Amino acid sequence: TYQELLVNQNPIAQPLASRRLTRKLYKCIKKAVKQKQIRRGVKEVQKFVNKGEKGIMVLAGDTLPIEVYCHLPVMCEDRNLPYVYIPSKTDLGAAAGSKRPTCVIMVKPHEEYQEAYDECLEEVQSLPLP
Amino acid sequence: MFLQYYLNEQGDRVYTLKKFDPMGQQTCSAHPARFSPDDKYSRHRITIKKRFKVLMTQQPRPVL
Amino acid sequence: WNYSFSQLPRFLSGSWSEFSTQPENFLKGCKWAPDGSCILTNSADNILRIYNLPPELYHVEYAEMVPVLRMVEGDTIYDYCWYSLMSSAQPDTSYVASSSRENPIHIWDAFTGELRASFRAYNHLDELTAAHSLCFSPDGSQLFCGFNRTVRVFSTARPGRDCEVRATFAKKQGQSGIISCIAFSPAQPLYACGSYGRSLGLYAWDDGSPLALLGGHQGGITHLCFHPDGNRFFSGARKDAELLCWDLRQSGYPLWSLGREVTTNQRIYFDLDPTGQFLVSGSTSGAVSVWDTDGKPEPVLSFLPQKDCTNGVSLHPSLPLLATASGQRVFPEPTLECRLQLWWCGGA
Amino acid sequence: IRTGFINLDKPSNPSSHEVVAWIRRILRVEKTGHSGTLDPKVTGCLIVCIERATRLVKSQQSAGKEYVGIVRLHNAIEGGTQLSRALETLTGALFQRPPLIAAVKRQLRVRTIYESKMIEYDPERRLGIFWVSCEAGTYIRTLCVHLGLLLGVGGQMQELRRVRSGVMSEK
Amino acid sequence: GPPERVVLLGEFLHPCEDDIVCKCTTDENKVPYFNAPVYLENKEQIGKVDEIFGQLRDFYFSVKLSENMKASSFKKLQKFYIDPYKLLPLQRFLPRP
Amino acid sequence: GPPERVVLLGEFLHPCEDDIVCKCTTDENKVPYFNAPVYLENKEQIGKVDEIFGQLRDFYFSVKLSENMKASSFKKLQKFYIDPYKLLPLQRFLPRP
Repeated sequence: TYQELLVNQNPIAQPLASRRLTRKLYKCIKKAVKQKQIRRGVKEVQKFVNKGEKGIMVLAGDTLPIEVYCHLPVMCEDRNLPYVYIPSKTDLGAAAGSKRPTCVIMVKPHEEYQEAYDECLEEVQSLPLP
Repeated sequence: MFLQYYLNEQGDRVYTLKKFDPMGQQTCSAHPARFSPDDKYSRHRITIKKRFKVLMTQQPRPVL
Repeated sequence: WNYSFSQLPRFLSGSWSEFSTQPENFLKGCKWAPDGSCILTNSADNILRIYNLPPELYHVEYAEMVPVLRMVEGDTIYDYCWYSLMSSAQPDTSYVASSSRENPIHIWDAFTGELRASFRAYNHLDELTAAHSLCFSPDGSQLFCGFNRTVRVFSTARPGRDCEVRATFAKKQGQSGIISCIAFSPAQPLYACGSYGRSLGLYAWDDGSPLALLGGHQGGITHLCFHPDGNRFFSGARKDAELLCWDLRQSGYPLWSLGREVTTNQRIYFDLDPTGQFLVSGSTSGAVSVWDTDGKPEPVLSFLPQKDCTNGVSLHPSLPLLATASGQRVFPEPTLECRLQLWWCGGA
Repeated sequence: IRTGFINLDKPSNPSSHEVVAWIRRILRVEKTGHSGTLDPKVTGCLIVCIERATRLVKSQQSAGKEYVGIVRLHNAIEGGTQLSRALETLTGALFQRPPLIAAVKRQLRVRTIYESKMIEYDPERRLGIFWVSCEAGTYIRTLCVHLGLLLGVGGQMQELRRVRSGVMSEK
Repeated sequence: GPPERVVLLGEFLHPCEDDIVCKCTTDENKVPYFNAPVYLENKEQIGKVDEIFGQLRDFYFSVKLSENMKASSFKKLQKFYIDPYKLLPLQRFLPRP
Repeated sequence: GPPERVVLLGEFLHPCEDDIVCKCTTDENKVPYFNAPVYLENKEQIGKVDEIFGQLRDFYFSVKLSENMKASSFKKLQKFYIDPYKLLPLQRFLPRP
């Protein structure tokens, strides 16, 4: 199933998360949404990256056109924030308990899922960079 | 909005309402990204469009 | 026969099979015709359905109910209603109003299910705007309908784009937001507009001049009901726990607050008796609550139609019949069927 | 730049005069023109002439346009073939009332539609994609209203995009 | 008031959203005025011309009906009539020589 | 502009102070509108109807001439023509039944 979504990826969607890492990130988002510790829009994520709030920024790799969110990767690299792509925008929205898609989510750290957050954070920073 | 499209084999836009083309790929929105004149992310867009070889200057030059 | 919630309502036939055609279908309320001949139901498939009153009631097991009409809309149905002065004795009165996304206010004939008329609301740019709510006047002459910051008043006799426009918000002052529900006082010459912007507004019928503006609710208001007294009325909202009781006398602040579980952005209906003594309401949990209005409304009963949201509740104007509509929006995960149901609430 | 033009893909929020205003801030030039207005919610091909290219605007404004739009029908029709026939009826030189402006009632006028095509139809939402090639100054919003009258069900233009402005296209 | 005479404007086709669409059949292909009163052959006003659309030599018109009229009343190929002074010649809309 | 057709209004009698007095000879004894354009049979505007006077069934009218016209130009019993829409029926001025 995963390999079918890999057709729909962007030119700029790297580093793409591994199939198991994608699953870890969704489970971390579900816990963060329950705790009220995420940001969802480009409108939102852009605002709190500017303020300097830390978090793992998860991006949808099938977002088109790329102009809507392609500024965000460099905004993270300016502030050394960890970011990663995942196969689809619909699943990223579905992870946050929504029927409508979204192209980006930023997961904030919190005590209730601190171990799961650190497990995701560790693997995100370890990814090979293009 | 409602209008989507996919490219045919000779590079022409084929308009459609459906979210998937006849080969199972996702269709793009027909409309361009919303623009702001107070956009200050020009550096950022050039930076990664250069990185992935998709900046307009790196494409095949048009025949005039 | 008379209403009695000293006992739990006895089950009577409902419909489940036809709603299960589409995946993740759910009902969006139910409404008895004002004569009590039939019941109208909205659903997530955008198909209004009319079910006749069961023959087996007057005639024990009951068969699964089948609708005498299916009248299809092409978009999300925001509101729908019976004609105010309907009687099944007159074909000219038996019809159903219906508003839908980016469409006119359609009038459907309740016997044949044909498109009978269309009222059309345009903005200043001459683009069609859809009504988020509908309400006929108590005379049945006019069709009031709510939009963003405005009510329009079409004359029922002349179907078309012609309408009296009534702004509720003028130079950042008045009732803001989409007007989600209209209701008329049985006794007084007024109507009440609820909005998705938190506030309630009262307005005089003849002029459309504001009588009052009321706060109270912590979410977007979804429904209104006037008591047959004329003085008292009730309101409910989305993602809001309280069903607020009001009074036209001693106005400005709600007299009482009645608790109910509402945890979705849904129009969870509630309805009074014809006599006005009991008040019934649905819930997102599923539990249908009942209060005796005759002081604060006293809790009478709580029962569970199904293990799912009870969005619609409708009380029959003559008989002791409770109708219940079920279902809600299911939310996905990365890689029970909904139903109408009838219930006998008569005494032993 | 002073002798040049841009084949712009207009965004969906601003008016066409706002867009060419933004272009003349960015490029830092005094004059621009724009090959025919697109309405605020319409996108697509907008030839923006810069400075000395503004001498050509009449030739660009008078050129033949092409559009891809969505008509929303207010009731069900038999199928996609019925919409396709109503489009064939509204080919050729048509009557169209120009919209009222500053309470100045402009008279009924004639505009040619060279070709029409029904691309797709969705019976669920009652939505139909159409492609139209037409003369300059044709009102496509008005075309969708007439297409609705001709079918008998009623209609409105849901959406619009201009895919050609004379010599330049989105290709 | 009621005009001295009325000339054939057009014939009834299908209704459309509580006004009536009609095929125009005027002599010399004349075009009606906008908001021109439409009459039946009894010289009773049924409505006013709202829209005019279609090809130059084969055009239609919608009629915004009167207060008392209903779109269900009219039969197929029923004729409608107009005051001949609020017609215009087709030559006006055709291009200048 | 120039009307599609023109109907016989009346015939020239004597001039009077640089406008022309004319005996009205309309079919059905119709009465012209005030300031209704008066034409010659070539559909060229000579002036406008200024006064209407005399008995109901044998009435006259004066014509306020155009910028370029002169009252000396017209001959005796020369006919003048009017756009038939700015005529009215005599019944309007006759008393109510």
